[PDB]
Amino acid sequence: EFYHLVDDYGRGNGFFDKFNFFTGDDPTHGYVDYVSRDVAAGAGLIGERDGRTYMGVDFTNPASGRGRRSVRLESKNTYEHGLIVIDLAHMPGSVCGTWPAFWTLGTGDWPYGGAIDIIEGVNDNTFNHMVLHTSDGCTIDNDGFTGNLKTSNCYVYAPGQDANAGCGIEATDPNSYGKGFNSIGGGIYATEITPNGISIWFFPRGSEPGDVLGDNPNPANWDTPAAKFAGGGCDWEGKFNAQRLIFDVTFCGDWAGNVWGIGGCASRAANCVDFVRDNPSAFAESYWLVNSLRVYAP
Repeated sequence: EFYHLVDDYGRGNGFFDKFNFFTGDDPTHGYVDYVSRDVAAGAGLIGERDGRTYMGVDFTNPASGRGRRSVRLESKNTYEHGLIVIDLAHMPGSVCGTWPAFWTLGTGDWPYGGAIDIIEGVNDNTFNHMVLHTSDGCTIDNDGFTGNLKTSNCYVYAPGQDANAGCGIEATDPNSYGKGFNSIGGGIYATEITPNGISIWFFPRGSEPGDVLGDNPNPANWDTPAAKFAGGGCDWEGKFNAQRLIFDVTFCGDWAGNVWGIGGCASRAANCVDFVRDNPSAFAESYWLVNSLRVYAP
């Protein structure tokens, strides 16, 4: 009557089979070494934990080569419109030097297909950042959400663009990300993509609507979203094409590495790379633990 399931991603190997593992150099120039599925499994970076799907980074070995070992999974299936609901028992922590992201990326050359960052942050961030990335000609309005809008222009390369490289809204619940989020047993992030805009809701563990995990979720009746990206300043239908789901954790790089020295992690090491290379144990909390990932369509 409102939305129907188009994909339940399951768990474990069945879940992994639905993604391609990216092993190229990090597009955001981080100190990371994205490894293949076989290598990741051999290093304990992916697996199943009591029925939940685990995706993490190397928190054992001093790093070498391209950087600290991690994985970047990109879905084989793509969606032009729909509702993506992820129930997470855990997400990468608020760890200095890290830059985790659960997001979507359109087809074609970046940023022409658009991109939607659902869960994202850097270093010791407390609040989740929800950010879109588009080509020029896409700005957002100020209403319909509970978060704090930080940037209004989604064009990645706009004139005085923020380090978030897009139009971002910051959550106001400190349990929306990292440490706080893990401390409460996680929660659910629901993202709706329509021809008129994108909305993202965050439900801390136990507060989610009774229909968000079922077979007919209906966002029209949910409380105000944490972020809403809409308005006449953007062609929402044309700026985003078929999106693939992505899980990753990179380190340092364009955002985390560039703001390292001016933030709360500055005293940990002269620069981000030194820290990530020499302190493997610092990254134990940098993992995703999925209860369920389901995509729906109207």
